[PDB]
Amino acid sequence: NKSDAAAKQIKKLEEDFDGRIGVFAIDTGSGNTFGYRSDERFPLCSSFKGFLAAAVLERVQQKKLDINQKVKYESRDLEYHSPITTKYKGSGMTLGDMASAALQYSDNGATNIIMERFLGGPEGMTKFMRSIGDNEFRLDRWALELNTAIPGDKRDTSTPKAVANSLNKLALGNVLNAKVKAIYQNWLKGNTTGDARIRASVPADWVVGDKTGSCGAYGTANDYAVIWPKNRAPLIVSIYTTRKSKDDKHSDKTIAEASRIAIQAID
Ligand SMILES: *C(=O)[C@@H]([C@@H]1N=C(C(=O)O)[C@@H](S[C@@H]2CN[C@H](C(=O)Nc3cccc(C(=O)O)c3)C2)[C@@H]1C)[C@@H](C)O
Repeated sequence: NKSDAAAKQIKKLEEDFDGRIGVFAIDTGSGNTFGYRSDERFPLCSSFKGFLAAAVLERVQQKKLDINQKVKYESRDLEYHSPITTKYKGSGMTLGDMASAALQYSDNGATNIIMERFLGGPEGMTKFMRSIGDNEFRLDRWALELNTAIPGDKRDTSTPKAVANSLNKLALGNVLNAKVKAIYQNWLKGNTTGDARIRASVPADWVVGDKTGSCGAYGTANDYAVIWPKNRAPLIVSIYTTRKSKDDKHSDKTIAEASRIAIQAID
């Protein structure tokens, strides 16, 4: 009945802002889960940057890449919303810095560069997700072109469930060895675009790592988080939403509220 009451509350929340909410949440302490629309498809927007960063660290682990190698891009015309890469245009960035910047500031320039030189583009990102047993994730287009969030379009979609499972394998599981996993968590923990989402839903002495996404279209926005509650097993929370009309803006408070709902469902 915990589950059944959670679902009523998500459902009321989606009708209220005239839109569509997708939730999956995991207490690793118990295996307890809660999903609502947890197998429907939802645009990734920038949220794949979170996986992007994990792919880089996987390649560093494998020694196909060096975390401190210099990534020069001085001639590039940087994509809109590259606020870290603009500042190092002239001098370059270590790979590690570039990849965390993609993660923690949603730096599109960092993203496309990484996906063009190191990752095999959208298909290689999809390949990485497959390699950890994610059959839902698909990235189709490059950083700026994948936020059309057309209802019914499968390009650049995953499912809340897929997203959470994957976050679990990557953040908490055994995809990354100990040293590398630690860095991945630190990167998540320092994300700077997520204050009004899953972060706003948890006691202020919980530690959170997250990656957001904001399509700017169809009011589409998402967050997913690893949460370390005070003296208990980590939780995973995955929240995706969209809305009925192209012109609708996203809702931080809906994401925040749905997170609170999801966390009580599994608590
Ligand atoms: C991908 O979805 C997308 C990026 N990534 C974002 C994200 O992770 O949320 C979004 S929006 C996010 C909210 N603040 C930051 C920021 O750095 N700049 C900014 C720009 C306009 C308004 C505000 C504000 O009022 O705080 C903040 C961005 C972002 C659009 C794109 C690049 O595909």
